[PDB]
Amino acid sequence: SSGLVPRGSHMQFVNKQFNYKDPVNGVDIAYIKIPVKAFKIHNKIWVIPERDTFTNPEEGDLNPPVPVSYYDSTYLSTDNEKDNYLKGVTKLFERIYSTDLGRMLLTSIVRGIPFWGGSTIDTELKVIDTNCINVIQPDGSYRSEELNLVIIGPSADIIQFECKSFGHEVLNLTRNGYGSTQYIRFSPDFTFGFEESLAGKFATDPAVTLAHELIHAGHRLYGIAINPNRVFKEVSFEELRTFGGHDAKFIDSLQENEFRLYYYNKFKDIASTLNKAKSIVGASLQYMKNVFKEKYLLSEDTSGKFSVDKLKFDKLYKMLTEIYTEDNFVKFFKVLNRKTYLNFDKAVFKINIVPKVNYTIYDGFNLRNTNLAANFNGQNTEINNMNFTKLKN
Ligand SMILES: N=C(N)NCCC[C@H](N)C(=O)NO
Ligand SMILES: [Zn+2]
Repeated sequence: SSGLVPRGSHMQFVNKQFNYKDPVNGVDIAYIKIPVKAFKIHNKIWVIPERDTFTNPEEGDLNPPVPVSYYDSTYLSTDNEKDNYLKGVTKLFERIYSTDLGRMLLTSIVRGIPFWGGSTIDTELKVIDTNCINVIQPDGSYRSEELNLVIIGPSADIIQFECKSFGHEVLNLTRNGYGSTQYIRFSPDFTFGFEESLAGKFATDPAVTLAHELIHAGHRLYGIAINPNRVFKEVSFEELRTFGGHDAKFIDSLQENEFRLYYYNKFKDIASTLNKAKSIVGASLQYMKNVFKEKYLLSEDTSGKFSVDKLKFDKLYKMLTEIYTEDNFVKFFKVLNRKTYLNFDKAVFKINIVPKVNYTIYDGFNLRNTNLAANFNGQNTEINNMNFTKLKN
C-alpha cells in the first residue's frame, strides 16, 4: 500500500521496513548525537527525520530573517509527518536502486569511507572525529560509529537543499582526496515547478533531486570537489559538472586535465601515507590499510607496497565526475526535467509520494496502464492536479 516491494519478498537497498514508532533498539533504530532518534537504512547511511537545527550554530532556529525561498516552522513536527518523511526517503533510495546507474552510484558512496588522516604524527593512522556520530546503545552507553552519509530535514528555508560537511583546521577534506561525512538537507514532501512545451506546467521528480545531492556526496567523499571560487558570472563548475549534459561541456577540456592531474597527485600523497605508516590508534594497521586500498582502487606489490594505477584512477575519476550526473538519471528514469541547470524555478508544491496510488518505484508519478502513463501526464500539475498543491510563486 506504500508499494516498497514491487518485486520479490524484501527491499534491496534499505534494510528494514521501518515505522517511526518502532522501539529504539541500539543497532538500526537509536538516539544519536553529532539528542535525536535516527534510522539506519544501510551500512554507512542514516536518516534523521528532523528539521536541521544541528549542523550549524547560527541556524538553531526555524525563523525567517528572500529570493527563491519558502518557510513554515511547523513542517516535520508531528510523528505522522516524521513517519511519512522516513517512508518517503526509503522509497526514493529504492527507486534510485532500481536503475543500473543508481546501483553503481550507491555502491561507490558506501565504499567511499572518509580517510583516517587524523594523527599529528606522520606514521600513525587515526580517525577524524567529525566523520562519526554517537549512538546510544541498548544498555544506555554511547559508542562512536563511523558513517559516510546522513539524510536530514531542511533548516529554516525548507527548499535550500544541499550537501555539506564539517571542516578541519588545517586540511581541506573535500579537495585533498580524503573525504568527510556528508550531510544532505532534503525533503521528499516538496518539489519544484518548471515550464515546458510539448506552454506546460510540470513538477520535478524528487528521485532526480535526491540523486543530484547524492552526486555531490560522491565528489566530496573521494575528496575531488572543485574549488567553489571557480564560477560563471552565479553558477559554480561543481554544479555544472553535477548536472552534466551539454552544460558540463563548457568546462574546457584543458581545465579538466589540470583538475584530474591535481587529484591524481593527491591520491599519490595518500598511497605513500599508507606506505609510511607504522602504527594505528583506536583492528590491525594492515586491515585498515586494505579498507583504503579497496576505496581508492590502489595496486599492491610483493613488498605489499601500494601505488596508484593510472587506468584505475581514470576509471573511478570518470565514473564519479562524468557518468554519475543528473542528466543521466533523467535518461534512466524516463521522466521530464529541466534541460539546463540555468533554469529558473517558478513554483513550490506540497506532495505525498508514500501511497502507491500516488507514486511508484518503477514509474514515479507517470503510472503505467493509466492516462498518467502518456506525455508525462503524472508530472503535469494541472492534469494530475490531485497530486500537487501550490504554496509559493
Ligand atoms: N530549486 C532547487 N532544486 N533547490 C535545491 C538545490 C539548490 C542548489 N542550487 C543546489 O543545486 N544544490 O545542490
Ligand atoms: Zn547542486
